[PDB]
Amino acid sequence: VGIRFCQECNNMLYPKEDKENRILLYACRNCDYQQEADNSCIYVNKITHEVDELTQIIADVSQDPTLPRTEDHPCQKCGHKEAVFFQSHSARAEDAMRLYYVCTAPHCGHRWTE
Amino acid sequence: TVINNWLLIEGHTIGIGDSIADSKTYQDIQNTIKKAKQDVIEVIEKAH
Ligand SMILES: [Zn+2]
Ligand SMILES: [Zn+2]
Repeated sequence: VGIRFCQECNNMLYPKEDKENRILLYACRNCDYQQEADNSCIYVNKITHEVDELTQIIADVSQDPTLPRTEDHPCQKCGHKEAVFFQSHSARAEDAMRLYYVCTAPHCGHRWTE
Repeated sequence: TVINNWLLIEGHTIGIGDSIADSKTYQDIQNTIKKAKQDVIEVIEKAH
């Protein structure tokens, strides 16, 4: 799901239905080029945003010297004691105080939440 | 008039001794501030 682009002209594909046949396809209007679709979903909308931020937050924040860091919570894979923690940044959730943790070592990009 | 002219005898003032309290009162205040900060720390840890 998300955008796919036509090969002939590098423009947006958008969907059309094969009227005689009942199969959906993607057709770029700027040309004749077509694709019977793999994405049986055309539009999805995550209204409640229950999603955890682990993909948005990233390992390099471990290098921030103004962030707090504790030895209490160990990393899962390596178990290095030092792990920097910080709050959420999602504006819109049923909760607003949970802590996101990142492993502090230069060679262990690993992350968790409590 | 009469009460100003009487106040001429007793006088009134303010000073440092009016603002310094007892050492036990200071200890009580410090203890209260300590438990209060500890309680706020406990609340923060509960939210965490
Ligand atoms: Zn095209
Ligand atoms: Zn780790």
